[PDB]
Amino acid sequence: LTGTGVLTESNKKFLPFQQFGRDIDDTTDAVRDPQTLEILDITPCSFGGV
Amino acid sequence: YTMSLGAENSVAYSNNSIAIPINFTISVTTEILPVSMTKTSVDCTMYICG
Ligand SMILES: *[C@@H]1O[C@H](CO)[C@@H](O[C@@H]2O[C@H](CO)[C@@H](O)[C@H](O)[C@H]2NC(C)=O)[C@H](O)[C@H]1NC(C)=O
Ligand SMILES: *[C@@H]1O[C@H](CO)[C@@H](O[C@@H]2O[C@H](CO)[C@@H](O)[C@H](O)[C@H]2NC(C)=O)[C@H](O)[C@H]1NC(C)=O
Ligand SMILES: *[C@@H]1O[C@H](CO)[C@@H](O)[C@H](O)[C@H]1NC(C)=O
Repeated sequence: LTGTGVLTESNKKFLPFQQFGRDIDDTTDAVRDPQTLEILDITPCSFGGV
Repeated sequence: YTMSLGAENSVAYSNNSIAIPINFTISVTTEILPVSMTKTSVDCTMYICG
């Protein structure tokens, strides 16, 4: 699962079988690291209008 | 069922009778009107291609 984002620590407690996290719009906003079983929030990079 | 428009109220019309109010009700009614929407902006390049 690939993408671009800022990976921060997450307070979401995943169930052991779940790996990725989706919002209402089915976009990956939470993920589980495969090497170490920890949950990371994926915040989109701060794109904006100039 | 077949819908009923309103209860029939046959007004007692005659050529020499009038109805005059003896009292009044101060009635406050609500009217809700939308004014604005959420201002949304879309980056076309990011949306189509990331
Ligand atoms: C004014 O007078 C008319 C006629 O007497 C009244 O009209 C009648 O009112 C009764 C009472 O409910 C009804 O049963 C009749 O069917 C009505 N007649 C008609 C032709 O509609 C009227 O109600 C009187 N107005 C007031 C404010 O008392
Ligand atoms: C006109 O209507 C008002 C109410 O809409 C009447 O005021 C009421 O009077 C009675 C008896 O005096 C009280 O018990 C009620 O509490 C009053 N209501 C309010 C809202 O104050 C008034 O008396 C009516 N006038 C006539 C001439 O019929
Ligand atoms: C992966 O291996 C590292 C050491 O190489 C270890 O610390 C970690 O606990 C391991 N994770 C899993 C899920 O086995």
